Amino acid sequence: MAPAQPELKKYLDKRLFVELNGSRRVIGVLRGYDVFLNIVLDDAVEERPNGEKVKLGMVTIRGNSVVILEPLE
Amino acid sequence: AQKKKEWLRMQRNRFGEKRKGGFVETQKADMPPEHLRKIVKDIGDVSQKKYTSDKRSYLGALKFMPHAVLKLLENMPMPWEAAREVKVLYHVNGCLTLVNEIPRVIEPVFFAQWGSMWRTMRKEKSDRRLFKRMRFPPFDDEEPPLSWSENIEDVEPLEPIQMELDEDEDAAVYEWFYDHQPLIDTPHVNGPSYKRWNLTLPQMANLYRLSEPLVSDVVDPNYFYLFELKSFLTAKALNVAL
Amino acid sequence: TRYNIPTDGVPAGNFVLLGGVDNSIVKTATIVDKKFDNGEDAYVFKPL
Amino acid sequence: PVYFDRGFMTDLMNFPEQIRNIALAGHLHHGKTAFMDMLVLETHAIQERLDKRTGKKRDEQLRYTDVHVIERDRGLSIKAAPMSLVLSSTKGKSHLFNIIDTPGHVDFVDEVAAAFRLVDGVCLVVDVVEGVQVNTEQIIKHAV
Amino acid sequence: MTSSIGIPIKLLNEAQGHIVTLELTTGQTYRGKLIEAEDNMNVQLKDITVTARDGRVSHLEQIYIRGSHVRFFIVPDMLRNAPMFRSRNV
Amino acid sequence: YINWRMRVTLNDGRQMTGQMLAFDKHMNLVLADTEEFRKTKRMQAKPNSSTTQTLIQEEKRTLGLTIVRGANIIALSVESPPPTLTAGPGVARPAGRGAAAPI
Amino acid sequence: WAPYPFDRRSGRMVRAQDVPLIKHWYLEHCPPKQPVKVRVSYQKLLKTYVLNELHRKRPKSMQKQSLLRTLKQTKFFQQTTIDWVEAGLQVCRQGFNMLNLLIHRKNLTYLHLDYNFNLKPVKTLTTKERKKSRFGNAFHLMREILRLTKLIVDAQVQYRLGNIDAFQLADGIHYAFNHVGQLTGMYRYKYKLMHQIRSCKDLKHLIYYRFNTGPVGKGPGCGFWAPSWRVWLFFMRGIIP
Amino acid sequence: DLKRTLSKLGIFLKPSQYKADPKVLMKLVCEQFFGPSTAFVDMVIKHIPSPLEAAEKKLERYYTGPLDTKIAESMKNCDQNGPLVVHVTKLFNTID
Amino acid sequence: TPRTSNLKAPLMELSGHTGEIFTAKFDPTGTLIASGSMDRTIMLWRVYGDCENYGVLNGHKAAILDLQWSRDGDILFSASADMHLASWDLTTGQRIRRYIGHEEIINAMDVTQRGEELLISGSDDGTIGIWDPRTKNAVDYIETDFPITAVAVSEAGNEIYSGGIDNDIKVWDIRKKAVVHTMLGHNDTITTLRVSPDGQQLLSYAMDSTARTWDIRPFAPTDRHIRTFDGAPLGLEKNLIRGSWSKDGKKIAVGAGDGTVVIWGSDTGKLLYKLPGHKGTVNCAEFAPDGAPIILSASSDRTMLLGELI
RNA sequence: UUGGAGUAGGCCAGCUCAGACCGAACUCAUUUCCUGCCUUUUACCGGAUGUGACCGUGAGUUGGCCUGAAAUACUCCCUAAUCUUUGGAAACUCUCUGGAUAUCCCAGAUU
Repeated sequence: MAPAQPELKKYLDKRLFVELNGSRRVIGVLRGYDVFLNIVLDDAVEERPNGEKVKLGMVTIRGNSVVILEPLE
Repeated sequence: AQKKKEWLRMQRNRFGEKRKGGFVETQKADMPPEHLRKIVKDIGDVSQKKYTSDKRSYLGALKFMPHAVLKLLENMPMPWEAAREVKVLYHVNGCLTLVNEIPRVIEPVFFAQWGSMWRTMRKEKSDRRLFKRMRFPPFDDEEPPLSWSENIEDVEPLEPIQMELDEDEDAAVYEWFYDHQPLIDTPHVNGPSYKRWNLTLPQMANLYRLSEPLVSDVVDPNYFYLFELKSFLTAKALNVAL
Repeated sequence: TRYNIPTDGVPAGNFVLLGGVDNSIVKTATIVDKKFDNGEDAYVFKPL
Repeated sequence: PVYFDRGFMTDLMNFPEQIRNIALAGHLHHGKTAFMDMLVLETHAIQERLDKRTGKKRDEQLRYTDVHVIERDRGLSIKAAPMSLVLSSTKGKSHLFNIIDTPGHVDFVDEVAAAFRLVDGVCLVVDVVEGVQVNTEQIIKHAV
Repeated sequence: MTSSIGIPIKLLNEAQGHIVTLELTTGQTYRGKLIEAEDNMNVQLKDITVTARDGRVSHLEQIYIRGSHVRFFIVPDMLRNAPMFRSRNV
Repeated sequence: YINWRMRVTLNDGRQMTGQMLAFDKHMNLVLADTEEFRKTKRMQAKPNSSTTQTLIQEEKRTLGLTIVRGANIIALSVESPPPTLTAGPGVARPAGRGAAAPI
Repeated sequence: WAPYPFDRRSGRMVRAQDVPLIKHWYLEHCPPKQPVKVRVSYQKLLKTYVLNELHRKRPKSMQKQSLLRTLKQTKFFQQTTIDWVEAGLQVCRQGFNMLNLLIHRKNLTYLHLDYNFNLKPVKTLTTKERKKSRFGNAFHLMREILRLTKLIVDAQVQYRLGNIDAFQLADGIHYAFNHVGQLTGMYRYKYKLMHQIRSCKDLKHLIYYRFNTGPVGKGPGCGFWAPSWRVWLFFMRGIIP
Repeated sequence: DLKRTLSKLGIFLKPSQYKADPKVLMKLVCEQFFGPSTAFVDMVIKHIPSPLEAAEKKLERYYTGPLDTKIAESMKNCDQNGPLVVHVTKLFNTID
Repeated sequence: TPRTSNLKAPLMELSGHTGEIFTAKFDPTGTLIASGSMDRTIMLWRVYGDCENYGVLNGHKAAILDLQWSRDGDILFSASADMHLASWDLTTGQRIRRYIGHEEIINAMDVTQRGEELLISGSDDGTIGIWDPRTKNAVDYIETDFPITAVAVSEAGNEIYSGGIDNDIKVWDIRKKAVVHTMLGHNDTITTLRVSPDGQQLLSYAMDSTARTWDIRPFAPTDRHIRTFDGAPLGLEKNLIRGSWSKDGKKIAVGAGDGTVVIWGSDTGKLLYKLPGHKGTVNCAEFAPDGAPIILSASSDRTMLLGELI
């Protein structure tokens, strides 16, 4: 049937760092998610392997694009 | 070729799955009722000299007569039955007739049938003017025993004690209530041996309603406080009486 | 209750049934080791 | 014979975070041992022996934790009876429950008090028709 | 019909609260106490001691991993004798 | 096919040998007593021989009870298979063979 | 909330005598405003129930071959299906001819056994005739058991001949089972039988005091003959060995 | 009708069991409808603490010794490798 | 020389069958005994020690007329006059399966002791069925025009020793489904064909009260008949007498219709023993396969006599 | 869903087990005592205590009977649109590290 939603209600509106493919990092605040793990976050900062943080604001990452997540608070 | 025929015949007549013991074995069957009728008619009271070979056995069956009395009185017809037929195991001299039956009933059906008897007999006793009780003993002492064939065989019996079942209210039991063994040819029992029953909710409700004069109205087990078996045994052991 | 399961060890924070020990308990008791590792004293629980 | 493994149960003694110690408590005849019978019949394989019963014992409540002859003859629990069981949550994770059935008669309530020294939780079984009676008030007052 | 989850997913779900080691498809294995599980094998861990195959040993707290990138998972030995493994013959 | 000692090959080339305990619809296999053997090719150069020999060194690590997702599972091969008389009415009595018989 | 067996929808058949139709009348408390005789009947029946429950036994029967099934295995017994009235007539004539052959074999032809099972000397007996004729408790107990059987069968035959109606038949059957001590001398050859006689009287009290209530008058009419019939069946069970 | 209704919800019974007594049929139907006692397990897990989360309260209420000793830490954390202490209150007579 | 063996008595009488015993066979390690009898039962005994009847196997609907053991001695092989074969398990005392496909009474059967597992059933419809002991269906069956009462498997596992009422031993080949050659010479119905343990001699007793030993070896003259032992007259019944060889192949033991089991010397033809002890005909006379002097004689006195040869 | 294993319903008879409750029902006999009534015995009174028989019961198994079904159907046990199956795949080079060490090559890592 319909897949179960991920348990991220406690992770809402919190500082989180998400590691995605290409060894990319995104530090932001969780704003919403979906059943297919489509995460929408605000005040996103993208970090490459060089260690440079680039602000993007409101960003969206697909479920397949998301690899690992870790709360920063 | 003769060798093959005789060998196959010998092998079948020794190892066939019908001769496991050397003979074809069957299940013991039922004789006509007229066989027993003729035997009992022929021997009469044993007063001819023809039956001198049958006298020792007959007097020896005296030993098993108590057991026949039990089976006969056990399988007696209930008031709602005009007549009943029983399987009997009889001796071929006519010496003993043991009723080969167990009066096996459904407890709700039996209980409701007898409750309806309670109602019917009370109504008739309130409706009859003068009740003539039958004389005891019914027949005078010096009268020969009644033969079945000349006196009872074709005689249509009278109406048994039955209650006027309502067709609409008692529609669950109307067509089978006063049968001898009710529901015997239905999917409500296992078979003709009549050993397990199942009844639907309308039938059980109807049988519960018909058994009102007998059935107990106690619902709470706390009704039997200090008036149960353990209390009576305690009072017996203590030499007191509740 | 209906039976007992005999085992070689019951760990901490559980329920246990001990046999061979009943001779001293009268209402409540606390059962400890003979000698502690540091040689410390022993204290009892509050009476029921 | 039970439906869990005794080796598994002994190994779940080894993890004292996933263990709950509770006491079933309530008024007289409010269903503590009936609840424990529900748990036992879910775990133990003794439906085969109970389905062979005939007569009036076919109607007898099992009462697994009534074992004193007083309890079998008077029909009420007089001793706090402990059991240990493996019970499954809705996530499929099995937990070791060390449960104590307590008497509900207002005289043996000291046994209840003894159980309330041992357990971490109190499951208060209350009848829905009779509601709260005097031993329910005593047990609630103590456990609070 | 009634949806039947796998026995291995049930063993993963029953492993919550005990320390397990999950190695992802990226060559990083984290060993820690599992704090949650899902039907899609998206597990969250709390102790999470991470070792990456390039040689990177570190510690992290409250790390969630989706079931897609997860390669292998090793659970405690006690769950080898779990009630799930008994063949129910009704 | 359960409870048979088998070796499964992962998508990364690592082999896992053990007793297959359970399998699911999506081929997510849970196996106990797992031993992960990796056959890594190493070019060992001898101090006397200029030709470096390429040897498939097998590194084995015991893991125990492991559950593997079916998306990374490739293939498996079986290694080794798995590892009420009532008493009748007969009696025995010593006896003798009786009188000798003529020929 | 009905009592057993009316809260069930499946079960096993029980024997017809193994249904006590009015046992809960005395297993429950007696109603108020009773005559003293009815109350002491309630107490006597309750005593019988308690004493049956106290002497419950566990004989472990395995070494028991049935008489009827073993007799069926011979060539001298065949099987058929006949009317119950025919079987009762046959049983009564069989027992009469058996006792008659016993009397005539002992050369006691100066005793007439009539068809209602009364043994009377046809003439004045000498001392030797009286001494040789005195029969035993086996003969006389069998003869009176046969007499009660004859009374029941003739009641049924009088119903089947049209001489009495069915209400008269049920009333007569209840009368015969409640008046065994008056219609037989069966108590003379087994005095413990009076227990059964007493039991029947007790049941009669209960039955009558719930039958003749309201518009129902007095005198004959009570055909509720099942419990007395049961009592005599259980007597026959015990008296067979 | 019972077979039709309970199959409409999705509860399946062997046809012999549909003709059972109302009390046992009721038990079987409710057993297959509600299922096991997992709800009670969830209720206990969510609302009743484990020995690790309640041992400190037990020591604070019913222990007469100081809380700074190593025996107090062993009782508090419920370690298996600590020295033995068992609080025995109940006494059950044997089979004889 | 009172007694030289391991039995606790020089003679033991195993009884407990309620009907005539037709066959009895030893476990190929000489330790377990199986006797099938016309009361449709296989009784399983120990031979060493107090010799209890440890097992009974029921499940045949008619008379049992053969049984062999497996390689190890764990699966029993029963032919029965309910037109059936059956493979039985002795770990549980239950039945593995039944083999179906014959239309008349089955008299013989043989298991291949080494090679590949085959059951070989001769049956009175005129058929020799080759069965695999894992599938109930017949792998093959060879058609004759006469009933078969005797059957033996070759050492090489492809030749079949049939003996019918047509008075001659026939050696068939399984692959070509045709007779290789017939050793004729008997006058009456063949009963037993048992190959020698080394594998070069064949014992054959027929209804003419003569037991002949024949050749098996591929190099042999036109007449392969070695010897015609005599001295065991056949009784009133036309039973299927089952003889056997010793372990060393030196002694020939055949039952007889007078209750006596007769042992000749297979080398020369000298009557070594004429052991009495039975009332009716002796159906199955067997040696111990281990090589001990233990002899067994199962006879239709409902009995078995387990004795010594000192 | 499959493989193999199987096989209908009713009735009849044998055998073995079952008392805990075989039996939601209920009789009789009896040993050793105590008591009642009694001129004596049988037949009794009514409690204990054991011990037998009888009227019945269930489950398992075996053989037969009756009616159908006919190699049937049924039953048994068992398991291409975001996270597992319709592949972001494939391919080779660069850089770094280790062995060799003047290189080629190879492992591992990265693009």
